[PDB]
This record gives sequence, structure tokens and C-alpha cells, in this order.
Amino acid sequence: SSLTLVKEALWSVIDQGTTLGGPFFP
Amino acid sequence: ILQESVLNKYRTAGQIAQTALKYVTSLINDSYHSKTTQRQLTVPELCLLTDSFILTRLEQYYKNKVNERGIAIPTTIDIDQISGGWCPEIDDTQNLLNWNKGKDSTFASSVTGTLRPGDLVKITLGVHIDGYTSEVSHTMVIYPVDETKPILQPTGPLLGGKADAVAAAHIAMETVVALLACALTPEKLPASLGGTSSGITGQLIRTIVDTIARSYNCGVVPGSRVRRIRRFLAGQNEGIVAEREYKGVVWTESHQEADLLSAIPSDDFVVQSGEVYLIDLKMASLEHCTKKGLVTLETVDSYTGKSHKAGELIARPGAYVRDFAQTHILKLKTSRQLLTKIDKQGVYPFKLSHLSSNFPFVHENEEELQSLKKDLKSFRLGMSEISNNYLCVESPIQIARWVPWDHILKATNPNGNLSYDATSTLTLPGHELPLPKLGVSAIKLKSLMNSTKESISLPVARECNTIVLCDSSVSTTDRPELLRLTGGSKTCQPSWIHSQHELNPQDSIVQGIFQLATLAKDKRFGLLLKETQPMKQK
Amino acid sequence: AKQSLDVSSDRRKARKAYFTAPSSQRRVLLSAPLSKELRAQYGIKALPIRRDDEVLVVRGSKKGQEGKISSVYRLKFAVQVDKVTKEKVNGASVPINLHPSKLVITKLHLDKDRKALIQRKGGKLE
Repeated sequence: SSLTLVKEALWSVIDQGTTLGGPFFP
Repeated sequence: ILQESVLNKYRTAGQIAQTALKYVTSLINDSYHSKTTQRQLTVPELCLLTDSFILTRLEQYYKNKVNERGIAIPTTIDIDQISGGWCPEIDDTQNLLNWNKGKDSTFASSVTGTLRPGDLVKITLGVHIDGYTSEVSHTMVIYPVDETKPILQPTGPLLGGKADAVAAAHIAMETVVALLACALTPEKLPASLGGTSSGITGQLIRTIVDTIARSYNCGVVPGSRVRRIRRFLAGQNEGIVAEREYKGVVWTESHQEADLLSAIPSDDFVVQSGEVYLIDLKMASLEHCTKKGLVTLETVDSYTGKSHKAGELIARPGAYVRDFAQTHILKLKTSRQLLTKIDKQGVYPFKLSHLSSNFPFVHENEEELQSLKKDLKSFRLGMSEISNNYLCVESPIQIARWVPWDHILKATNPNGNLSYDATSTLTLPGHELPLPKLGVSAIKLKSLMNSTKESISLPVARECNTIVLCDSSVSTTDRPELLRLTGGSKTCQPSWIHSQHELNPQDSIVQGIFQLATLAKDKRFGLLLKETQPMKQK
Repeated sequence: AKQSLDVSSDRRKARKAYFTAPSSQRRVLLSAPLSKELRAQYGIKALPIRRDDEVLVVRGSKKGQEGKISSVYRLKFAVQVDKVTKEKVNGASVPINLHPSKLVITKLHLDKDRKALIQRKGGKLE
């Protein structure tokens, strides 16, 4: 069943930094 | 086809939109950050003032030279989980309080109209002249003001998932603007990003936006789009009115399913010169989601009696869309006069207060406001019969929601593809397949969202601009260039945020994004972006 | 052979009582034996089935499949397990109606009343 295979594949696939702006009000 | 006059009309619409956005930013900063204003303004007041300001500014442009001009998108102010459609009238404030008494405070800012620190406030507005539409939408952040600093500034940067969403939306907006500008000079497209001798494609757009969103741990809200704009066809009501031709890339729950499993819009086109593009990107934070899930939308109704959920928002949408293909002679004289007023507006969504003769305000007066309310009562009386005969429809209020994949998989749908919402009032959302591969309809998915106990509402950040790909003859500088009618560094300046997440530089897509940023900064041999400036008032 | 004069061996009366039993009686009628592991652990043989316990199918075409009880459809004398379904090409999933006498409980959903029921039947939990 294609739906069953899709569900099995879905179960298989689910199983510093950055700073913008500054100290001001634009 | 771009011309001097058409480009001037687009430019004027963009200028008015930029001025209106600066106006709303100054109003919010005075009410909540500057604190020079004694009484803080509320969301319906801000929307009404924005609309009146736009009408007053637009009165002086193309008068007695253009048949149709006005507001394209009514001023929408969305807070956190609300991803669009929030523009309440001034006469519904006590209605909102009475409808939401006894509920949770998760939507307290929207219910009371008063903004709170930590709020992500998304402001959307659009202006059209002769049907040439320019739309802007900017996320901003509400902060507590530090009482110790000599100058006004936030105490600290915004942190967490809301900061992640703001960063993702801003960076995706800038990268997509640069990428679409690269279509005029395709040789400057980075090699790691794509083919040097080939142009920009919807696949490239989608993979860049998905990569940025995944890097910042955010989902793309299913209302996002990067599409082409023509005269009177700007997607001003995209989920309501069907379109003959579509050239753009959209994100849906079907696209989320396809990515997980890796006139219908398709990403099999090439961006061309001489075109106007709208870029509307909504990023929902996935910080509180411990598992893999699906991001969808929830429609807000005005019936408190449909559930016992204390965490629900009850409201009435304030923007209506006229269906010009439907005709029915009304029985009320008030309804007939209201329909005559509505047909003058054109093919754009409208508020009931836009039809008042008292509006826009010449002088801001309490008597002007009271006469507006007196008009609005009879306007609601007429609108009741107008909506009953399907002559006009509501523009929905939508909240972003998260549904985990395991609950969807464990659920059973006995109908499969066959099920659809028969009680739905609109054709386009009523018959839809959000999960085509799983065979799950929209009614089934809404039932799953309501049945799950672990379905949460995700904060949303939004960025939307309008750009023109001006050719060499169209451009002033004798070279092809991108004209950003809305947005840029002067109106849509990012707020103080700090996000732990970042782009990972060891990927080809991220390297192409960094090179696009470098070539956008390069003002000598790189790309040329002309931002549209807000205009002075005094 | 029955000895009490208060009990009836009439087939018509028994069938009418079965098919007109109310919901609380159907709860007792829909009982499932424990697994060997749980039988050794708790010292009881069978329990009424409820919503959040895991089962193993030991009879029928779905024999060997494991899953969690999805519903106790007492109106049709059946239980529904989440993983045991009939699928169609159009994406439709219809739950299989299983009878708890053909199931085996491998993990009980334990609450205060469940612990009290096990103890009053003669359990030895913990």
C-alpha cells in the first residue's frame, strides 16, 4: 500500500550567534 | 510593461506606504517607548489613524488624472501568534472585552488593544494608484524602557524564539531581495548558489528560504509567497479570489510534507526583467516544539459558545472583500446605499469605516469620532444583509498553530481525500488538501488540531516588500537595477534582538547567502538597489 | 450445572441481557486477559480494558501486531487500536474492530482506582 509506505517513511524520517539592531528605538 | 508613468505610479504608492509605516512606527514609539504622550494609543486607534493619514496623503497625488486610487491593504497589526487579518474597528472594543471575558491572557494584547513588552508587532499596509499596488509589512518589537539611562533605550535585547523568528524573517527578506536583483545581471550569481550562466528560479528561491528558516529553527507560515504583481492583481485577497495566472513560489502544508518526505503555483519559472515582485515572508518560531511537527493556520470566529477552551480568541474580522461576480438586489435601503459606497472602493479589501463621509478626518475631533461611530452602526446594519446574500465576504483572522506528526500519523480518516468542509462559506479554503500524500483534508486536519492536547500557537514575525526589476532604459543610471518601493534601511530597520542560532558557513547555500550579502554591500561592481524614501510632512 | 434458583440457563434471556446490557455492564463484559509477564507481576489473570493500555493481538488476521488502545467502542462491543487499521488507495484509514477476549494486555494504564482494583482482586504490585 502506497499510503502505508508513505506513513512508514514519515515515521522513519521523524524517528556566538547573531545580533540585529542596537540600544535604540528605530 | 514598465513605462515612465507606470513606474512613477508605483513609486508614488511606495512613497506613501513608506511614509505611513514611519508614521505608525513614530506613533507606537511615542505611546510605548518615548512616553511623551500622556495616554497610550490602542491598536484600533492606530489602524484608523494610519488609514486616515494614508487617505490624506493620497488625496494630493494623481487627482483628476487617475480613475481609481485608494488603500490597497487596510492597516493590519498582528501580535505574536496572530499571523494576519487583525484590523478591528473602533466600535468593537467593548465587544472584544465582553467576548473574551473569562478567557486566558495569551491574547490579552489583542483583546485590550494595549501593547505589552515582549510583543512582536507586525504592521502591514498597502497603497494602490491606478491599480499599481505597493505593500509593506514590518515586524517590530515592544520593549520595557530603562529608567536609568539618560537616553531612551531598551534594557536588554530580545532573546529566544521570537528573536529567532525576527532574525530569520529579516535575513530571508534581505537575501531574497538581493537574489531577485541578481536576475538583471545573472553572471553575478554565486557559483555555489547556482549556475553562473543561468537565471534565478523558484527552486533556488525556495531552497534559500528553507535553508535560512531551518538554520534559525523556524517554520514558514503557509501564507508566505514570493510572487509577481500586475495591475489590479497583487494578491490583495489571495486565499479568497482565484487568479487566472500565477508566477511565484508559495509555501503550504503540502510543501512542508514534501520537504519532510524528501492555475496551481509551481516553482518552475525564471525571474524576468521588467516585473514587479511582492515578497511576503512569515516565520513562526519552533522553540517550544520538542518534536517534528506541522505548522498550519486556525481561523478565528466570533462565537464563544463553540467550545470551553479558555485559551481561545473570539473576534470579528474588520476587513471585507466584495465579490463583483455575485449580484443580488437588496431589500434594505441602508444596505443598497452601503453597496453603492462599497462598489466605489474597487477590488481591494475594505473596512467599514473607510465608507464613512466623516472619514478621513480633516481635524482630529471627538465629534468626528462620534459621527464615525454613528455611521458605523448603520453600516453594520447594511453589512448584515450584504453578507447574508454572499455579496461580500470576511477576510479571515488566522493564528499560527503547531500539530505534531505522530498524532497525525496515528489518526484515522475514514474518508481519505473525499472529505471536505460543506459548511465552509468560501470555495477556495473549503475544498483543499493540506496533506495530499497522506490523504488528509482541511476539515480532518482541523479536527486533529482540536483533538490534540499538545497543539500550541507559535509566535510569528513578518517581512514583506515590493520590488521592481528596472531595465536599463527604465533605470536612471543606464544599468539594470532593483527599485525597492517598500522596505529597506530607513523604514524597516531591525529591532534589538539577540538570537543564539546562526547560519552555518560550511554549507554551499549559506556561502551563497554570504556572497549575496557581500555583493549587495559592494556598491561599485556589484548590484544596484534603489530604496524608496519616506517623505517629510512639515 | 447451575444450582441457584436465581440464575437462568435460558438462551433467549441470556442473549437479550447481552445485547441490552448498559455501558457499565459492557465495561465488565469487555475484559482482556493479561500477558504472562503481567500475570506473574500482578498476580491476577484478567482485567476490564480501558483507553490507555497497550495490547498484543493473539487471534485473527492481525495476530502479533502491537499498539495502544485508541478507543473502547462499547456501543459496538469493540475496541480500536491505533496501529491496527485497514487502508485504502485514496488515503482512508478505517480502524479494525477488535474484541478484548482476543487481545492480551502487555502494559496497564495504572491510576489510583486501577491499583485499588488490582489490590482488591488480590494483586501484589511493588
